[PDB]
Amino acid sequence: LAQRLEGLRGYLDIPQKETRLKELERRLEDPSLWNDPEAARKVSQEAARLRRTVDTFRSLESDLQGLLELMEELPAEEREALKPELEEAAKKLDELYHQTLLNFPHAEKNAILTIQPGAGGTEACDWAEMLLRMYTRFAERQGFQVEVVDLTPGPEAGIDYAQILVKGENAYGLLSPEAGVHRLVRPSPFDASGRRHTSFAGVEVIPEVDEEVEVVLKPEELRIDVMRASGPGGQGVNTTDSAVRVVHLPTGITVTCQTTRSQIKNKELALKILKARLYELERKKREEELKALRGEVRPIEWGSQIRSYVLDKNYVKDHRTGLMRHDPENVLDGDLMDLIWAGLEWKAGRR
Amino acid sequence: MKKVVAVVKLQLPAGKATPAPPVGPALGQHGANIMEFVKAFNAATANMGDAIVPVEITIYADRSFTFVTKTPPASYLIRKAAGLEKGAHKPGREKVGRITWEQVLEIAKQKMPDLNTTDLEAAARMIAGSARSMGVEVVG
RNA sequence: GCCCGGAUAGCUCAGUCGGUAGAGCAGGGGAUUGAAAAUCCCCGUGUCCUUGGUUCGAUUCCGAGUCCGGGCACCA
RNA sequence: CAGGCCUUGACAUGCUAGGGAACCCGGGUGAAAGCCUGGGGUGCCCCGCGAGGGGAGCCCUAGCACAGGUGCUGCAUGGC
Repeated sequence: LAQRLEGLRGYLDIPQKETRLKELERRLEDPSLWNDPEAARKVSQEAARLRRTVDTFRSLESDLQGLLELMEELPAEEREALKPELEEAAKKLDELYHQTLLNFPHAEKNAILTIQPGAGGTEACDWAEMLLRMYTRFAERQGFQVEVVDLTPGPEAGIDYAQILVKGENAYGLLSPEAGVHRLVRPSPFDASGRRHTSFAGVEVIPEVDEEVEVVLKPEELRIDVMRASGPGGQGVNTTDSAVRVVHLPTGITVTCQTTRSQIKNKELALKILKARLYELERKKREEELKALRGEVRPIEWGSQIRSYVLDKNYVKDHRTGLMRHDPENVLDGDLMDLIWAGLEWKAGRR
Repeated sequence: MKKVVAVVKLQLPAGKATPAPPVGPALGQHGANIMEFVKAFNAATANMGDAIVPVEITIYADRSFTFVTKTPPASYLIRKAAGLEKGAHKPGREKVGRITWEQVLEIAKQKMPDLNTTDLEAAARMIAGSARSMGVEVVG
């Protein structure tokens, strides 16, 4: 039965892109468009994207008719001689899956998971302590490798902050959908009456992109000036061009120095300062280009959940897709492939 | 190869060919049509079999042309003798194929026309240079 | 840039005429409590910054370098 | 759990069709399960000694309504 839904997950993209390839393949056959060196190249990449949209619709209409006509579930001669014919043609059905997973700008490299507790205090940290081992076995079942970059306890019970680094081929694309706030509803163990309580905890995901730390400001964009020193001194402060002004032309920042009585020790001391003030205003942008590059889903409040885990009535609710799984104690072991399959369709389906 | 000032020589696919992917529009840029070389053309491709078909074109500026069919390129006819599909990312001394001595004279019954020599030995030593291009060994 | 002092467990500090590596906190196990903290028992924990030398052998004694904390950069 | 198989299903009732209606005994391939395949032959209601089949236990193939669950919910419940 596991083949009627996946063969249709590329069937809604047919007319949406099929009628579009015609008003694009009909511009190339006229040379009048080639006069644009780039507008005739821009049209030839989408025209070259008629390679994943004119090959699949060819090797996908034979896997739905050559299998659903003589398929008896009663052991026969034309049935188990027809299963090895689609066993590598269903093992190949993953080629249409990875095409909605490998298309992220940076899903290749290892990812970073920050499991931080949220609403519910004492209980809510036990939730993050449970979600931590939940994602731990998951990345240990698929084969990936773990690095616990940070884990820190706290007061009563749970976990304060958990930062882990998981490697392996195409890892970020797998843990990118599990980026939000996961809600839990179960009988509170940290209560005397055992009341039914709810807990919130946040999960952030960010890949490992840039790593080096180098800012060699070659004196190529610097405009150094040498003005006459100001203040005390003697004949030498009047007549020697002591004061120096290093000017950063591509930015507008200007540093000055007059501490000493020499020019070569003051322009060098003004660079030991310009490099410093740059090492904070060139890293402030790697903190401001990365505070809106993560996303937005992080209120942790009551009403911002991506998935709900409840062991009371026993079920898991994916609020993105709408699915309701009934194995919560089973999802808490690492079985996430399926809700990640669906989160990589719901997420990259609106863009 | 024919005449000039308006011609194009391509090596069409096999089975289907009407769109723009292969070279479909390149000939319209230099003058061509859609109703002259698609269905009223595949009369030969339905006969030649499959793979590649080095049939060409000759423009006259009035839907006329000298559709001179040709024999499959020596790049493909060799994938038949050895078996490999591509050849080698870079030829030389290592290659994922093999081709014995008389293996190169098996294609001699294919390529015979316009090669230059009517005989079999004065035209095989030509393909032996093509056995050092894609790579294909010469079992000896 | 000169002169003076330092880096030793994850943290903060002691220490040897050269051959012995130590204290408090953290961390791990157990114990108590219903459960936390506090309290009690039981442990582990290091190229003594790197690079050379003398010596029978250096964490310590000299040479070089890197970083850190200070004092100095005056008269015109 | 991995693997080999069975799907009217191991069992309860009941319906419909020709088989078939107590029934006991071999062979073959497979690790086994199961699938295939070889025989004696069925008292009986009984026009009727009979050709036949009505025939009740009742086994076999096919079809239907169903069977099955140690899957969840012990803050949905009984009972203990």
